[PDB]
Amino acid sequence: GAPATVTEQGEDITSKKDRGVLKIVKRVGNGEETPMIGDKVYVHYKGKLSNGKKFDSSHDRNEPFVFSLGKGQVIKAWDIGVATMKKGEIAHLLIKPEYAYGSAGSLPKIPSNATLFFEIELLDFKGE
Ligand SMILES: COc1cc2cc(c1OC)OC[C@H](CO)OC/C=C/[C@@H](C)[C@@H](C)OC(=O)[C@@H]1CCCCN1C(=O)[C@H]2C1CCCCC1
Repeated sequence: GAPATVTEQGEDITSKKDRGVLKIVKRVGNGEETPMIGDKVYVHYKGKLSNGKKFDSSHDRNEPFVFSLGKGQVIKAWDIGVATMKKGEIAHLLIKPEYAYGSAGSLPKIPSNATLFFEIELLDFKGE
């Protein structure tokens, strides 16, 4: 399935190269710019714990998720991963707990030391 494909084939986009955030580009975007710290970013996504159990999707709010990139308003792996993406791109990320909610986790959605999987669609990004 999607996560195994990432484990097996995905690129390690961490600085430390600790395989904490792996990425596969599933749909190539158009345009060359990937967004900078402080950019306002518009996405669709779906996420799940790597072993099923809990699930979340922007389409469940019928609206894109919007955040400010690189300000830690999202988990580290998103600040890292979404910055590598181009407008129109769809990507798969698989994330170790260290770039997500660590050992403390976050009930009720997230257990301790959870690995997470997302599909992210970068819709757009604007300057701050
Ligand atoms: C730990 O709690 C949650 C985790 C997740 C979703 C989430 C949530 O409740 C706060 O609720 C949906 C909420 C609004 O209804 O989404 C806004 C994005 C929140 C940002 C503020 C943080 C908490 O979420 C994230 O950083 C990441 C990356 C962006 C998208 C949401 N994501 C999640 O961790 C998901 C989580 C993914 C695994 C499956 C369970 C939900």
